[PDB]
This record gives sequence, structure tokens and C-alpha cells, in this order.
Amino acid sequence: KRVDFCGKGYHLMSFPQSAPHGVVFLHVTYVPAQEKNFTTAPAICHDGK
Amino acid sequence: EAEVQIDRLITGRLQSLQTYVTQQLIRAAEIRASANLAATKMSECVLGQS
Repeated sequence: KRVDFCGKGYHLMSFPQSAPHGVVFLHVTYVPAQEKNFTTAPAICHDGK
Repeated sequence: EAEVQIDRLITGRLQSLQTYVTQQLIRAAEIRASANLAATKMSECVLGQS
């Protein structure tokens, strides 16, 4: 849940791989794109509620 | 006699330099650990929520 510990962006999973004198991680990450703009409002009251 | 005197001078100064270098290495390692902690804290306690 901690951000940017392993991987960049939102994290899904990782895969380990061996090395001569180390280890290599493959992080899978989720990234939003193709944004749009909208108008918002905090809360809507109907019939006084 | 000059060779003997300068040999004593050289060995003493070399020992002093060795001591200084070792102390600098130790302090550098400790500072590196502290800065790694600071980097993790900044990355996780600012760009998100803990």
C-alpha cells in the first residue's frame, strides 16, 4: 500500500529473477491516462435533505 | 642522519592521514544511511498518506 516503494505508480505484483551476485525485480504497475475535465459539487440537497 | 629524521616524519604523518581517512569513511557511511531514511520518508509521507 505504501507509494513508490517498489515500482512507480500503483503496484500490482512483482517477479523475481536471479543474477550473478544479486537479484532483479520486475514490477508491474498501473497508470491512468487520457484525462477529461468536469465540473463538480460537494453535496446535493433535495427536498431540504 | 637526514634520512632517519625524514623517515620518522613521513611515517608519523602517514599514520595521521590514515586515521583521518578512516574517520571520514565512517562518518560518510552513517550520513548515507541517514539520508536514505530521509529519502524514504519524503517519498512516502508526502506524495501519499501513511
